[PDB]
Amino acid sequence: MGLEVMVGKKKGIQGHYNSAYLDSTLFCLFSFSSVLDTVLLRPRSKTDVEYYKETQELLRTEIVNPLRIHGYVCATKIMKLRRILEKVEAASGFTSEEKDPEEFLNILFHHILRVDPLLRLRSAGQKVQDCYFYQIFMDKKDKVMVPTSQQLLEWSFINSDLKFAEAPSCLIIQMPRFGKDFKMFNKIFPSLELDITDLLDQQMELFAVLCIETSHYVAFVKYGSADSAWLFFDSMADRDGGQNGFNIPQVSRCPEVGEYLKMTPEELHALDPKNIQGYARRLLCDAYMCMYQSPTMSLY
Amino acid sequence: MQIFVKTLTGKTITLEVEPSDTIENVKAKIQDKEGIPPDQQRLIFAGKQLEDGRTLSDYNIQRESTLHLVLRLRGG
Amino acid sequence: MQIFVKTLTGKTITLEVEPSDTIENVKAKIQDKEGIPPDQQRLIFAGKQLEDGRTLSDYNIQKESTLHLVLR
Repeated sequence: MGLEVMVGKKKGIQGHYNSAYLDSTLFCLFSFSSVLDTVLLRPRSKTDVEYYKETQELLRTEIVNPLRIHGYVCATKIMKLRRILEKVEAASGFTSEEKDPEEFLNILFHHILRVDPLLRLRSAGQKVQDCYFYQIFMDKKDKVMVPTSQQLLEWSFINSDLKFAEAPSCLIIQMPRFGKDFKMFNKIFPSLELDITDLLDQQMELFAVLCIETSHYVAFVKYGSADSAWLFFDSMADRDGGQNGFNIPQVSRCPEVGEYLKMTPEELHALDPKNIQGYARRLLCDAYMCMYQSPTMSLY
Repeated sequence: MQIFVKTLTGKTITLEVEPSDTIENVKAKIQDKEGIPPDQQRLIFAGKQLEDGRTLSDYNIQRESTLHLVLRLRGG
Repeated sequence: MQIFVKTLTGKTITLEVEPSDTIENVKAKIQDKEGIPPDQQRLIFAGKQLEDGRTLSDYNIQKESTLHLVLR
């Protein structure tokens, strides 16, 4: 087992038929990280749903395993998962329709592998609230051109008075985006590490970013503590066959991402997207979800 | 009884509603003022995503409360 | 809705586009990736040459469709 396996064309989750909101998400959470592995392992309780075992089997052994071991997953297997998804919510259109990772994640986590909420948050010192991801919300004008996940998060935590009940193991943040037609910022500096000490009654590390310019999902993954340790994933990077055909996923190294995350925000603001080498453009411009975990890769 | 809904853009929109109303009933009203399918709408109160089945009284929303509105990002 | 554009050489190029977009809007994107004036570009779908005025929805192009590109 290793990394050389994971990289290249015909690697990662092969998408098919509006799958990217799923291929890319699954790739973020599982390809390299292990925050959520427990989910795949908790054995079957009485209390869980009828489908629970099957879901967990497909996920672990037909998806996550062969991802990590061979570096590839046929779309065949994704469609299965989709099917199950629909068995909860008939008229969801998980099998065909374009979806939001939030949608897909909620269904899966809450409804099938009922997973203890990843977050606990106390607004106004009032009752707690649980969820699986936080959406940044705030007011822009008085701010910078390119902020960081840190600032966003902080700023978002303020303006609706909130705080973490307890340290999360795994923190998924959605960028400030009003649909296809509205980014709040052209560029966002994803904080490599995240200090939440101020935001509970210490430290968290960035392990993947999920991107989308307007309508297609692709993913970046931190596989190492190293600056260069980044990969880019596109489930439908290429095709063979006509209308009758099949997609080919690809996974590519992109150290550049690292290099740019050593530059500053005011420095990246000055930069034109057409001058941002390699795949970095999409990370800095098309961030949808940033994903943090309690540190493992980090040294020191 | 009257509450505020804010988009990310900054725009506020006001609604005459009853504590009894459901979040679907509410997105119906939002849609009419802003032409956005409830499919896409994602309402938030106190940092919490609101389910379509529940009512406002249930999320302890009072008159003059402020909700945030956010869209989905369907892709694939 | 992401789609593929193939040159004769074999090279694939991918595009993030909307059904609403026009073929000019698209050749604009192609040009940027491959440095070819839309003057010269000739797009084809289902064996059919695509007019600059029409949109993708109109030619019944779905996501993950494959267009051919050729110079004129």
